[PDB]
Amino acid sequence: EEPKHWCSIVYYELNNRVGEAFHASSTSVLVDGFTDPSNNKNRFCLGLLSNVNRNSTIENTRRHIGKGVHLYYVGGEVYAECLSDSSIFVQSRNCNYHHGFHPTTVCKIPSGCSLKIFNNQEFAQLLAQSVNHGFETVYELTKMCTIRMSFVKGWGAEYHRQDVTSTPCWIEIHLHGPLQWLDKVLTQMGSPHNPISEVE
Amino acid sequence: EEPKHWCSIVYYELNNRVGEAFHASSTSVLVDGFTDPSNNKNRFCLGLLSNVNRNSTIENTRRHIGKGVHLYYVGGEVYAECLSDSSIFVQSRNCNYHHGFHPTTVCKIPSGCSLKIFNNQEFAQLLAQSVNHGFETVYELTKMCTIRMSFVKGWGAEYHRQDVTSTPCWIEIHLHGPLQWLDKVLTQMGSPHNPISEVE
Amino acid sequence: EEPKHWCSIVYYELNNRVGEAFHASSTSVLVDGFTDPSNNKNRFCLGLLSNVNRNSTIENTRRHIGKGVHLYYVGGEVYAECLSDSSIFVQSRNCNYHHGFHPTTVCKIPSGCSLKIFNNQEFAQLLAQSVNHGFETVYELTKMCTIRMSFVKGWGAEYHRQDVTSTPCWIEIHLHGPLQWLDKVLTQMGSPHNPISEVE
Amino acid sequence: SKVWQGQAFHLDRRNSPPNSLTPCLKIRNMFDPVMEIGDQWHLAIQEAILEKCSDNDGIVHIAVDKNSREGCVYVKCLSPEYAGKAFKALHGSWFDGKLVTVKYLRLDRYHHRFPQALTSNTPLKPS
Amino acid sequence: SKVWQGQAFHLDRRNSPPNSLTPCLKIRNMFDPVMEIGDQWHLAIQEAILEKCSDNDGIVHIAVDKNSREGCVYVKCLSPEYAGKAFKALHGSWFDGKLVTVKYLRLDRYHHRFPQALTSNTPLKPS
Amino acid sequence: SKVWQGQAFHLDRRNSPPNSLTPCLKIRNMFDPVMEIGDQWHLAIQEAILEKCSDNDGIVHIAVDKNSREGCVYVKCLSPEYAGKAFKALHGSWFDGKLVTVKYLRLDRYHHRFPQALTSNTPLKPS
Repeated sequence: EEPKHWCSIVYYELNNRVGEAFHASSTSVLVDGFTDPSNNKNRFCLGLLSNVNRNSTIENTRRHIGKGVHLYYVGGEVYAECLSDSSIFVQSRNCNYHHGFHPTTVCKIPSGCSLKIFNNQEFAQLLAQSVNHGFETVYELTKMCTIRMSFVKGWGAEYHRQDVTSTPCWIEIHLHGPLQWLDKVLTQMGSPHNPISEVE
Repeated sequence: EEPKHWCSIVYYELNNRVGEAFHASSTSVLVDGFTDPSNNKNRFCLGLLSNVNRNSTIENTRRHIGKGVHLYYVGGEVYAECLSDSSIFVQSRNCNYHHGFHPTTVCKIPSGCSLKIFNNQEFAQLLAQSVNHGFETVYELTKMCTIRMSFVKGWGAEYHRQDVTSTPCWIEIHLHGPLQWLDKVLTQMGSPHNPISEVE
Repeated sequence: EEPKHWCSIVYYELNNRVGEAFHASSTSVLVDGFTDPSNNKNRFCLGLLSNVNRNSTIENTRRHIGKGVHLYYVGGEVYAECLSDSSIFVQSRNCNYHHGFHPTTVCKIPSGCSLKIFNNQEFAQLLAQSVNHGFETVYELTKMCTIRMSFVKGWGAEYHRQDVTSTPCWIEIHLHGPLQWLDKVLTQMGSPHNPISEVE
Repeated sequence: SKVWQGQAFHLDRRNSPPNSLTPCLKIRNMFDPVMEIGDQWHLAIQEAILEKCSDNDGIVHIAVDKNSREGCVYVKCLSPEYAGKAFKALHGSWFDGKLVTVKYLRLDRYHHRFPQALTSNTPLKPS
Repeated sequence: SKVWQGQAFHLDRRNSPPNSLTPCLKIRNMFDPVMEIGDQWHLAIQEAILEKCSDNDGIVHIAVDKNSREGCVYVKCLSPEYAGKAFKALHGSWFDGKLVTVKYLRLDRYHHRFPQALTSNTPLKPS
Repeated sequence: SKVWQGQAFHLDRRNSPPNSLTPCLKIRNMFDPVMEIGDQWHLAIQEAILEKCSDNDGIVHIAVDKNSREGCVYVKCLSPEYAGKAFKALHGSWFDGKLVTVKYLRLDRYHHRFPQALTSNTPLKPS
């Protein structure tokens, strides 16, 4: 079954959310650093967004986003194509699970390269296998429905910026398809058999 | 007269707003901890929402939201029905005014219980009586058009968490009906006869 | 060419964003301090908005917003008309460029006065002249597509509040027309011929 | 189901019991008569009140209203101190998923509706 | 109504008066001729300028343009110092709800349009 | 165009090369046979692998699959140490805009498909 929007995107600068959320209305969405303010079709423009906590480091990185990233959803798969002149850095648990990479791995996509960052069938298969492992195992799959990604600046093990919140320009993508399918399993597994106080 | 949406809801974690606002499109809205990302009908799902300042305490509370709360608006009244396995904690000035409770009172709704948390006619009656008491008295009624409510963890006089901003998972509800009726009175009372500097 | 909405507005209290963004659907938009919650036509009401960091100073200023400001867009020009009983303080680079004022100048609009705060043709003319000065010169024009404005309290050179983020109640306006026209020039100028590291 | 589920808040400080000078109470939101079947269902309502007031040795007359949809049950006590003790036990408490509230009623009007309550003076207790 | 309402900003530092080397000014945005009635309305415009320039003992000729919708009034002074003093009083000030701006005009062209202004040399004052 | 563009991440610590006990590799995502023309195009694919493995003196047999759309090329080495050295050079690297991955293959099955590879033992090098 298909969702109203196949993904929604949110833009951050360091640890601060910037601008309104973007909701995709076509299979192709462009996240660039220009200034067209219609965020209701295929283009998510970041150049027009204001941030009262912006600094010189963030400002210089936004100047190099350029054409940015082309995210599209064709044939049950999601791709990231780096149209920018600078690289982008994607962390996708579903992509990492596919290639045997460590789940926390950040993949550098150099300018001009494309990477398959999600596969619907693999998630749906992982979801079905996860049901027999308990509620916590299926609830952990929520983490797989998000993809975080930064412009220009890298993050992860090799870089001084360990967390994506240390990068000056990044976005977070929510894959509504997987979230919908996960929801219909989570609502039929009940709740954890654990206690929680109301005072502590 | 009836508003486009009878309420809008906003979700917080401690002192941070999380996610986009929810706008009701039916008389029944569900706020639960699952992951369906369509926030344009009857379900407001919190499990899919990200927060870069989330910690272990908040994360454990979200696991126990479960089916959450059922808010519905039938026959000029608003109800809160606790579908969660853990309790919810509602603060409703209009509800408190009805029963003679202190205006700041927080009401524990145990799992399976329902509470009437607003009555339109009582507000409209209070509004008409308030007009003869001055602008400030009517402007104070703005506070009555919001209902704050937390999941799992209590707050108020008895609890170490004095303010709702100390609870890990809470929402704030805006009742658009009352706000609309209050607006048409506030705009016909002028302004306060007070001074304000432009320098201090 | 005309945009879907001619402007969008965002409300701040000190350094905190408050409420959802407002998108104009008519040539006339009213930003006042009352409580009508329909932010999908001509009225942007600030009285109903919550802020967990609000203090006594901000609260007293909101009481004096009153009828607020009337922003309208007729004949390729934008006007600010101060309907409030207290003054408003507008900073508009396009307005400053017109009269020879310093680009950072904040203009006090006393109660009852109107000021022309944007002219489309002047911007379009400045855009065409800017293309022959390089990418950076045209990208600087992004700053001209926003107008910041505070209620009651002044800011700028004369006031202790140097930045608008020191005022308790202000809004930021994004002019979608200019942003659209600037976008179609920025996307045809390429990118700056500068380097940026991925590690620093 | 038909169980007590604690209190919505603690009756102290800002929500202190009024301790009115009457021995008569009206208890609210305890049932819906159109959702009860037979004519034995009021006994479970009377017993539920005594179970929640097991400590109280002062309730003497109890009457369940089987017609009002408010779900009211009336109680009279020996002294206002006993009536206040029952107020603290019931007001703001959760029964069968609904919030119970208590109101004081004037003593003259109570006997007018329930004349049987004058002789009723032996304390009532749960089973 | 037809009142002065302060200045939009203070003319100092970054918005300093140019002090041009001319005694001639063009004052802008002071009225709309199509919203004035009769032919006595210009006196209130001339007096409003002198009331705002009550300190200035150097205005000698004042002319209101009753045709331009720009709402212009022309003034000539004795020396550029007097013209700068009138600039500071008017530029950036609020009159009848609109923002007044001032521009310097060349001296040769001023006399070409208003030849009467040569002999006009006595200072003008409010009533 | 047909250029190497670094690696998607560094193969160390959490993504360490397995160093399997085989000398045989399958290299992936290197081309699309339907977007190649002529029958000389495989030489550029073989040379690109040797250019990226210029240090490796242990590749002995290289075979490009011109039918699979997976874009596979098979390589056999002298010892598993040489095969691991080629793994580090290729796995996670960017070629012609696509991400190359490497998989180990069993030695018995490799010879079954490429029987020519037994005698192929002289090292291969770029031009």
